[PDB]
Amino acid sequence: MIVIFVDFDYFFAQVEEVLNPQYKGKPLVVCVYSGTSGAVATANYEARKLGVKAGMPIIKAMQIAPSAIYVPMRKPIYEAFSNRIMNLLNKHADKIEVASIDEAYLDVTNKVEGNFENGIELARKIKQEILEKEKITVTVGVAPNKILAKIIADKSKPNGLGVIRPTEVQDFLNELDIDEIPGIGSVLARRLNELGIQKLRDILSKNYNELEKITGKAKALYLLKLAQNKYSEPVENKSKIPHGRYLTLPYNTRDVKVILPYLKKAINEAYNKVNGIPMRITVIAIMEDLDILSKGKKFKHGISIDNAYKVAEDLLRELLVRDKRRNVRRIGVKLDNIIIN
DNA sequence: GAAGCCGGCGG
DNA sequence: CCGCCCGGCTTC
Ligand SMILES: [Ca+2]
Repeated sequence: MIVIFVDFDYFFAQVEEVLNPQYKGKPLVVCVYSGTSGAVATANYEARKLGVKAGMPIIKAMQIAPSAIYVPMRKPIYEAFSNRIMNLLNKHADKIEVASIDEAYLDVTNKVEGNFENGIELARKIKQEILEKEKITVTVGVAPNKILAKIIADKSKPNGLGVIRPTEVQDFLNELDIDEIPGIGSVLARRLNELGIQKLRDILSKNYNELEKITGKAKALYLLKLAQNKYSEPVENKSKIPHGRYLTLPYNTRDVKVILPYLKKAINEAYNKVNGIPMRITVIAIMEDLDILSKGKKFKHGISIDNAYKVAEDLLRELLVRDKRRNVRRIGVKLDNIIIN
C-alpha cells in the first residue's frame, strides 16, 4: 500500500493571497463569525509571525496585529479552489479520499506499480504541480497507510514532504510520541503518560485491558494495531465534506404541508452540490427556541434524490413524533458520506 | 432509542 | 477558543 496524503497549508490565507496579491508580504487574517463574536479562521505568514492563530478572538488578534488586514471568510470561493485541486489529485490516484476541504488521501500503489521511491517522486510531482498550477503550497506525506501518511505530513509542515518507508517503518514506530497520534489529544496523552507511555512501543509491555479503561476499545485496539504495524484500512473513493442547506420559514409551524415546500428546496441546493452519492442524510430542524432536532438514516450504498424526497419526509415526520409540543423555526438537510466515481 | 457526557479537533 | 460540530461510549 502506498498512500500520499495532501494537506493544504493555511488554505484560506493562501487563497486570499492568490486572489488579492497585494495582500502578500503583509499580515492577513481570515475571520469567522457565529450565529455574535468573531474568531480567526486562519492567518498568513506575517500575521502568524506576530503570533495570531485559529480560534483566537478577533479582539485578541488585533491586540498583537493592528497593522493586519481582517477579511471575512468566503467558503464558496475556497470551495471552488479546493475542488479544482482535488480534481488534479484525482487524475494522479487510483483512489482518492477527500478528508476535508484541505485534506485528501490518495492510494497510488498501482499508479507507481508498487515502487515506493516512485511513490515519493509522484508525491514531489504533485507538490510542484499544485504550486505551478494554482500558486498554492501543500504538504505531502508518503507512507504505507493513511494514519502514518497524515502523521508524517503534520511532522513536515510547512510546505513539507514527509516520508515513511515500508523498509524503515519500524524505526518510526519506535520513536513516535504517543501524543503525536490522531485521536490522542491534550487529555489522553496526559493520562497515558501515567503508566509510563510516551512512545508508541511502550503499550506492548503494558497489559491490554487497563488501556481500554483509558481509551475505549475502538481506539485502544486501533493503537494496538498501529504499534504492531497491522493497521491497514484502505483508501476509499468517498468525499467526507458535508453539504447542507437550510431555509428559515415564514412562521414557526408543524404543518407538514408547509414545511415540505421548504424541505424540497433545501435538498435541491444540496443533492445538486453532491458530486457523488451520499451514504448519509440528516434532516435538521431548528425550533422557536434555537434548539436542534436532527435525525438521519445510513444507506448500504448511497441514496439518490430518486429515494430522497420521501427519506427526508419520513425523517421529518419521525421528528414530528419525537417532539410533539414544539414548532419548527428553520429546516435543514445534510448530505455526507458521499461515494465518488 | 435516544439524550447526555466526554474528549478531540478545526474554523 | 466553542459549534444549524462530531462521534463514540454511558446512561435513563
Ligand atoms: Ca488544516
